[PDB]
Amino acid sequence: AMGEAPNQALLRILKETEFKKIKVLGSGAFGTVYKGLWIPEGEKVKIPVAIKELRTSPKANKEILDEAYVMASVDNPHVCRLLGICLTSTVQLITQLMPFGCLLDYVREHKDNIGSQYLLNWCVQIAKGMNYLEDRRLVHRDLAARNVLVKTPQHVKITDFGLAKLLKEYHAEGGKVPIKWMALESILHRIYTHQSDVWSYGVTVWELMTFGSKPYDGIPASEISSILEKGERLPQPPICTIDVYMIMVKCWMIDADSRPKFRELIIEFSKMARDPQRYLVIQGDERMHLPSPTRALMDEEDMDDVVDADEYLIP
Ligand SMILES: */C(=C\C(=O)N1CCC[C@]1(C)C#Cc1cnccc1[C@H]1NC2=C(C(=O)NCC2)[C@@H]1Nc1cccc(Cl)c1OC)CN(C)C
Ligand SMILES: [Cl-]
Ligand SMILES: [Cl-]
Repeated sequence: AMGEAPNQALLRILKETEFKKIKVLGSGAFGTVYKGLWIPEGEKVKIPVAIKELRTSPKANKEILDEAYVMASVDNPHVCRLLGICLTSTVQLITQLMPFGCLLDYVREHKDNIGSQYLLNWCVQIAKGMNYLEDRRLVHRDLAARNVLVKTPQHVKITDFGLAKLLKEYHAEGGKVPIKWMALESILHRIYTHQSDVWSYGVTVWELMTFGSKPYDGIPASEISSILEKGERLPQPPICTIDVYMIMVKCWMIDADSRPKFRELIIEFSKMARDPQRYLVIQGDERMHLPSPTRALMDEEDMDDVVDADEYLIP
């Protein structure tokens, strides 16, 4: 009779003249991502930003604006926030720059310097961001270590709302979908719920614990549903104690309602984060230390007025 409550999120249209120092950061199936500085006019601030483009066409602009709709409607420290959009021939999305990139690249590049505390804290933070999306009735549908960004080694956020839907279940209609992160009911019946996102969370945690191994490496996507139906799962990572591996296996149960809830994953990983060497066995753990605020990436002329997007709020 009333469906859902009104979505009073604000969508900010940002002037192209407010952006300086645009440089390409990287490209892929997600499109092209640039870095830059957003200098809102009449305000003495310089905000480091990332700008995404689907690498002009009508269908591309509709898809980027659905992602803008979802991201403008989310406000959580562990979820990427849309700062606004820029209306060039192709619509661009503006968000906070995450200078350490994605967690998939990060764990591969720094695998010898990552301790148990960081890994278990990232699990807590990803579960917090996903629990927030569940409170907002959003099913992400593309949770993976490539879609978790690193603001600092101590603070990660979930990104890429290209497949996200506002749901008891959601039913997809074709398109390319990442099979190796999907729950079995999603591969077979296109059923997507917060509990199918829990399965993707399990795979994401396995990616972190294996320092960026490819799930089911060398196995074609077409053979994954058969492997899962036979009861096969991703193997126990060498650093994982049975306590951590059991949590991953619970995420991959056939019965979606038997899987943990994101709020329970926050609790379990938070208890483990209090004594991280009891739960992850890493050769040379806790001597290693990754960077923290307490910004070389910035040019000297910008340093004084630089403000991170997390400290730039608007009424
Ligand atoms: C991931 C690597 C990775 O993402 N990299 C490494 C090279 C630079 C690039 C492409 C980046 C970035 C970046 C930086 N700051 C903030 C956001 C992003 C950004 N990266 C990705 C995003 C995404 O949506 N999909 C996946 C890659 C992402 N998001 C952005 C960017 C701009 C605006 C918006 Cl609103 C936003 O989020 C929607 C490793 N993978 C290649 C495996
Ligand atoms: Cl993929
Ligand atoms: Cl890869």
